[PDB]
Amino acid sequence: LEGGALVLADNGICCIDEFDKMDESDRTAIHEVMEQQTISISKAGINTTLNARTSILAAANPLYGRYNPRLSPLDNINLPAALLSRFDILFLMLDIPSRDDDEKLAEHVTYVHMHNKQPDLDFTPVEPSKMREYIAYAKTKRPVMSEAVNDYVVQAYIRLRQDSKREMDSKFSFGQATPRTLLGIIRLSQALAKLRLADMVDIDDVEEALRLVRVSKESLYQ
Amino acid sequence: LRIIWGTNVSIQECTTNFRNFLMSFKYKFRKILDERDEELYYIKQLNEMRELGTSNLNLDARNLLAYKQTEDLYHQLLNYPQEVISIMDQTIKDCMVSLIVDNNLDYDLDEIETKFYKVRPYNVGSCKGMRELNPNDIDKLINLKGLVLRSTPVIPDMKVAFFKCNVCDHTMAVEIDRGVIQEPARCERIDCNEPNSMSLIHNRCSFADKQVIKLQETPDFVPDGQTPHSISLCVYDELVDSCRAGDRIEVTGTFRSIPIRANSRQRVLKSLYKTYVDVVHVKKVSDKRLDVDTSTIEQELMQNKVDHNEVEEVRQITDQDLAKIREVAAREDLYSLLARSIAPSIYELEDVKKGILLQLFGGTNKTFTKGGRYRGDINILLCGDPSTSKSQILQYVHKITPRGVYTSGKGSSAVGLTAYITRDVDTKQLVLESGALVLSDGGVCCIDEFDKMSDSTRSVLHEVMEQQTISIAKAGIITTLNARSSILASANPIGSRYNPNLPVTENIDLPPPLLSRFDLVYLVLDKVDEKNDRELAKHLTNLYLEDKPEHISQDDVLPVEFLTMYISYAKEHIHPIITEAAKTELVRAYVGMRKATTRQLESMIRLAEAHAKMKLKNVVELEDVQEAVRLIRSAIKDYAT
Ligand SMILES: [Zn+2]
Repeated sequence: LEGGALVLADNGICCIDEFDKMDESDRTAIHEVMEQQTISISKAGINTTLNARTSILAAANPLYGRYNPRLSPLDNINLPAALLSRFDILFLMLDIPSRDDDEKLAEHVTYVHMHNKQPDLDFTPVEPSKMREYIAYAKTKRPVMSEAVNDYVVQAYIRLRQDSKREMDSKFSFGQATPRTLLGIIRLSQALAKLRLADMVDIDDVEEALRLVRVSKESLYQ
Repeated sequence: LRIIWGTNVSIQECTTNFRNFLMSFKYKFRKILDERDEELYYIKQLNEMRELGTSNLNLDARNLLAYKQTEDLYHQLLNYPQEVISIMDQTIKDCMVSLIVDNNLDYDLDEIETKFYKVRPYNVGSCKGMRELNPNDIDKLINLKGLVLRSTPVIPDMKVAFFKCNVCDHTMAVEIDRGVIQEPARCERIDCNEPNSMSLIHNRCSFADKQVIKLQETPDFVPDGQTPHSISLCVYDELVDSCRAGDRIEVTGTFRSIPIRANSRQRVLKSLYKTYVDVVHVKKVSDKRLDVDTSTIEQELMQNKVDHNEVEEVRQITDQDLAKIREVAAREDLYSLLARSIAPSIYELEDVKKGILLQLFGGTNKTFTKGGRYRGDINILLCGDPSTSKSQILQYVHKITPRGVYTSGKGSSAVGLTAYITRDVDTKQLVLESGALVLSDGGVCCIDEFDKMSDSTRSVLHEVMEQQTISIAKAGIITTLNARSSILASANPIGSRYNPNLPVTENIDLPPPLLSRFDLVYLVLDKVDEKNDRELAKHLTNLYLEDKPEHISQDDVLPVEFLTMYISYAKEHIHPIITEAAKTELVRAYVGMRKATTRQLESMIRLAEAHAKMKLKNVVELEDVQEAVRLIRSAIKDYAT
């Protein structure tokens, strides 16, 4: 047996594009993959519970191409929250013109096309060989979390839960924060501790996690 | 000095060492291996076995690892299992006769001398699937753990090469030499000298019994990019009708090799040798999960009894543990302690867990004289907001249940559910393969994303949910089989983020009857509020606070082992017959709840029978109806709308 694109990926990464155009079969498979790291098949000789252990990274576009500022994301987007709940993170990257930012946006694009060398900042991005060496080394640890951060995480979870449920049931509201949201926050704080290369978690990381979580959708209000 | 060519094994020295270890072993492992009353661990088996006339015996590896004078025997039985066991087959009888010397007995000696003996090393060193078996380590005692897919017929083998001389009214006898027969072409020169006049007859000869089993390997670790495989093996006589489809197995054997012919025409072989495995023992049960229904397997029980092969089929009990069980059943906090114990790593979900445990209890298994059958199984459905422990609970149930399969979404079809026909890769012949619906025959069937699954596939379950009997009519196959499996699956809500102010019987994207016929359903709506969220948050963060949740044992949580043994004994030993008092509450509860079909009556009775089975009651009583109706109404949350 040789598996499909997901199976050839394991303890690694996967990429997908135009998710809205995929079939309900793909939706059913990825739904099971995202939360549980197995796969079930009952077609033929194959009756396996195959191990995926894969990381999913999809992308798509709205129903109308450009955003609908007069409709909520929960309606403009085509995917259902019944599945999107498993998506611990979600960004809404839409564009509105502005006189100043596009100046240097065009500057950057023109420079990179003039020559592949990225802007000549006093900075040297490094080879993916070294990046993979670093990520492999950081993957060796398995840090721990204290109670001083646990209680703050619980308080923030309660805050977000109540605020989103009672207040965010309106124009710019997407569903509600979930236990999966809490688990993702915890996992990302663990990743931050791994990057710092310490076997303990500091209170200085949950702040970053929640900051990014609530900044993912800042543009929805402009 | 006595030794074997190219070997470091001694016959008489090994015999003496084996006898010394046998005479001297008293739970040495409880002392050396760990800190954990009794005496002479081994000797009891041999003392008791004599009167029952059995030519079998089991054997561990940890005992040799523990005793002082068996460490070297360890590697010698490892490298040369067949030779060491052939030595042991004589050493065991030597010890038997040297132990009878201290006893006077009635004249049973006519049997032991003519008898034989064999061993079965079962709990041995671990092996990492088949990837580890590079050709350096061939022909050695090995262990594995996998499930069963396909079983083949009986292969006879020439064991007594009879021969018929054409003249001189004489027969002839000759035996096999390392797996070949050399027919003596001559004709017993003395009486007659015809150098090539003899014949062959099959009815006279003796035959051996062999099987071949296709197995699916289920390791504990796999490399980056692994996928399932299939292996073939060979069992031999006295082990037939032991392992088949629908059983998880931990096994032992001996990796080997063999070439195959290039045709049925001449002797030209392949430079590559097809591998295989020859069995030494099969372990049919384990500690981390209960066992098969006892009434479901009565015919096989009696068949094995008659065949005098008694490999384990059901776990055995101890009187002290039975008394402990009766003591634990005395207290009244069982009804919530079981729920707290099923999943200590999750928030309460009290009624969900209680229903899961009642399903594991199962219920009632009655039959009529010829035209009835009513099995213990109540189909269960889940539904509610995502981002909860529904999938975790389902995976837990699949792990803990012995006989079940996992199916996901629309990746399934009627052909791959019921029986389907395929071809073998070696014999090149039309051979079948069992379907996932039948593989779980007795136990659990898990589904997720029950909504998007294809309508074609959703059609089949109508009859499974009723008579537990699938039917097949396709190429060369006409038979109706049995699928006593149970159903336990999740469902997703219509649209997304749910709709509070709408009838939920129409808020699922699923037709009425398919949902109504479910025996019981559970609802996982959100209802966000403190006093139910901060507690959960700490409950789940303290899981990670430790490297592994062993501090979770606080708050009165039982161990898995005693719980499972209690469940198995209760399942196998008690049969609560329906009572009279429960009628006047059951009928009224059903009628009042109709204000949505008669299947909920069957659901309620089958769940009240499981409740009566709990507490070890041999009789139903009125209270079970109360709990059943109250829990049904709470599960559907009648008070809301
Ligand atoms: Zn003759």
